[PDB]
Amino acid sequence: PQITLWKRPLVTIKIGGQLKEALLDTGADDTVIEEMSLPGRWKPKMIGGIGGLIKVRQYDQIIIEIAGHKAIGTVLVGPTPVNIIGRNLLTQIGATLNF
Amino acid sequence: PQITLWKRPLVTIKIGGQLKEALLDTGADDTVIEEMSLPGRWKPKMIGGIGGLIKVRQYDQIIIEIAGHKAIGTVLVGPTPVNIIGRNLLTQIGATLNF
Repeated sequence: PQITLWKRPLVTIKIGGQLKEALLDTGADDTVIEEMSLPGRWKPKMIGGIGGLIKVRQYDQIIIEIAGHKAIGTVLVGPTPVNIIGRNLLTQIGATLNF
Repeated sequence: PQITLWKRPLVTIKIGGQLKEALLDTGADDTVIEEMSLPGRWKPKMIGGIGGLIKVRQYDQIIIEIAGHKAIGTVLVGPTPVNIIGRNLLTQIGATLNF
């Protein structure tokens, strides 16, 4: 699609067979999704969050659909207030900033 | 321009007659720029930062050039580690996310 920025650029994603709302964030290097049911192995990581650090599970090679576009990449799963799609996955769907 | 996201989307901005590097961030509502010389009146605000809150000066009706495109809007000036161009100014230069 072509998304203007008058409102937050929120889209529907599909991950672990579940639909969620997520923010397309060009200022984020990585993707962080709220706690959820996923199968498979993961590695513990900590990242910055509101209030301080948060504990996440790093899942590699996750299939995610972002506004109907399928992508493979790493997803950090933990207690974030906003689902964030960062550049690691925006690059996989060919997303560009245009002006 | 059309900016891909393999690297951070850093561009040159011009503000208060000074060139700076800034991150184009669709996940940011507002624009935050490092401490600098500016003329004019301002209002004190606090926002979230790395480590905790930070103190900023809110300047309204600031002219800023973003990769050669001129925009008018509000800028928060304070001790940020990264200059961030948020949606308040991305909308003014007609920026879209495209995929």
